[PDB]
Amino acid sequence: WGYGKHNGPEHWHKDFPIAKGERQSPVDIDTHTAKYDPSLKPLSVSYDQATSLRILNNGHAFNVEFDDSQDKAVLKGGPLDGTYRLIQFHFHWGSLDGQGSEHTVDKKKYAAELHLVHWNTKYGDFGKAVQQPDGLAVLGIFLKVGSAKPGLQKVVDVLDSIKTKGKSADFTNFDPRGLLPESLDYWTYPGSLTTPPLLECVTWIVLKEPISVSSEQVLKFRKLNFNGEGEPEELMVDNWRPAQPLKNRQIKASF
Ligand SMILES: [Zn+2]
Repeated sequence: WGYGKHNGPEHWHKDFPIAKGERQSPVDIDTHTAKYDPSLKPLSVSYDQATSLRILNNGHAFNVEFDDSQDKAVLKGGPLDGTYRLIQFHFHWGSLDGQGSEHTVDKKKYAAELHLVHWNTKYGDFGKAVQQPDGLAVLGIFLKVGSAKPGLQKVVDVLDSIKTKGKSADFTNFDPRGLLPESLDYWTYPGSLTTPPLLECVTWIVLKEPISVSSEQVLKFRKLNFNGEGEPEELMVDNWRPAQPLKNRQIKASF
C-alpha cells in the first residue's frame, strides 16, 4: 500500500476491508455541528519525562520513537479513562501548502498534521492495545505555514540522515512539549488508524489551535523519499488519507 494512484487510499479496501467500516479516520470536523460537552474531564499532557530514542523513515512517513517501557510521557483526562503512554509521533503533509492534513475543519485542509500516538496501558503492550476499541489515543495537531516552530527544528535538521525508506538515526533527548500549541482546546471522536491496517482502536483528540511552522521547515519534509536507497526517487509528499464518512458518530468539543 502507499499513496500513489495505483496503491493509494482508494485501493486500500481490497487488502483492508475495514477501510469502508463504521468508524474510519480521518473526518471533516464541522465546527457548527460539533457540540460542547461539559462532561469532558480536563486534558492532561504529561511529557516532562519523555524519553525519545530514534527517528525512522518507514517509507510512508518518519516516526520519532519513545521508550514506553514505563509511564514516562502519558496522556490522560479529556474523554479518556486511564493512562495512555506516548510511543511515537509522525506527520502527514502535502506537496503544496494548501493540502497535507488528514482531518479538515469546515473542509479547510492544513499544510500538515502531527500525530502523537499513545496506547492504553491496561492492555500491557501496543500490539494488544490496537485490537481494542479504546486501545489508542492519538493527539492530532494542525500545522500552518507562517513563523518557524523552534521546537521542530531538531527534527528538520536530522531529516537529511534518514532520506530513504529503512534509514534510522539516534534521536535522544527530544522534548515533544515544543510541538504543542498554547491552548489544549480540542475536538474528540471515536475513529481508526489512518494507514493500513486501519484498525478501529483510536480515540481521536484534535487540537483546535494549529502550530505555525516555516515554509523552509515543511520544504525539508518534502525532500524525504518514499523509496529505498538505490531505487528511483519518489518524493515523500501527499502522504495523507482524505476525510472518511462520519456515519453514526458525534464530534464533541471541549470548549
Ligand atoms: Zn498519522
